[PDB]
Amino acid sequence: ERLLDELTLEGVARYMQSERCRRVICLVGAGISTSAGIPDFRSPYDNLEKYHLPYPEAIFEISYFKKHPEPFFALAKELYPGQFKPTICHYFMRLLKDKGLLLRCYTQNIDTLERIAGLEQEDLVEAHGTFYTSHCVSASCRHEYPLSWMKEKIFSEVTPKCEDCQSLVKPDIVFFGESLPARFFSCMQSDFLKVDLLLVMGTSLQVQPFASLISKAPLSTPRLLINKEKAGMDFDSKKAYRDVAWLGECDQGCLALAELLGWKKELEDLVRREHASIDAQ
Ligand SMILES: *C(=S)NCCCCCCCCCCCC
Ligand SMILES: [Zn+2]
Repeated sequence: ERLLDELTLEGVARYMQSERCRRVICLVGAGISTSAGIPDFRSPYDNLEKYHLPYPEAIFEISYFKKHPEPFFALAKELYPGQFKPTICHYFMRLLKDKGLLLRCYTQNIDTLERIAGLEQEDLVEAHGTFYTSHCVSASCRHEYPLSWMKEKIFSEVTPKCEDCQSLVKPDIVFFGESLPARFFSCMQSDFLKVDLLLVMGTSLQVQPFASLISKAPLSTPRLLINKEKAGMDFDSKKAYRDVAWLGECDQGCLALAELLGWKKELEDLVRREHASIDAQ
């Protein structure tokens, strides 16, 4: 069926305000973190030269990292953010949580900003893993290390290693060439059964199998894309009925949606308070 009265941000807002919109899933990527100063890599190269990679993308590939971990950790030093302050978009997802609307946030990002914004483990599928924890790569071992320990090793420019077994310690991130975490598949099996809206923000759905999540929702479930560009989705055909694309920066789009929902002040207050706290730390 068609649930939206209009294929626009305004039509989505009216639907969200209605009794029909009970469960929302967010699918998010690099675009929700760019205003937090988190690097994108969707469409950047000169910095990489000094490492002498076989090809730029090799720095995010598991095979190469295994053979030569030095480039990755040096790039992590050089691009490491000075602060970890979640964006308006993160805080909008916090509002969905607080208002009992957020069923789950599936994230491609590894920056921990969802957690910092106050989404709990239960609310999150960290599809591409996280920096929040790191593990020794040896199966018979798997010593866990926190971020505090991890960055100290990144800054000192010495490869992080397990003392116990001598082997490498890897941030719990999913490199290209690595299979995704179990939680991604277990959650995806049931989260999409009764979902009322997908909010797809800051991703062009370029990376598989994350991109396949959009097709798991019922045919009637509206899907809103907030992104720099259009990215399964039918926004523009004569058969379009449920997909809406709002093109721009994620913070601008979330501000616009919050304004339509009457949440603008609540959102602005939350961001202000939370940023002030982080600044004080
Ligand atoms: C897949 S889309 N995401 C996970 C890729 C893992 C590689 C991340 C590169 C991080 C290097 C920059 C570090 C900044 C702290
Ligand atoms: Zn170990």
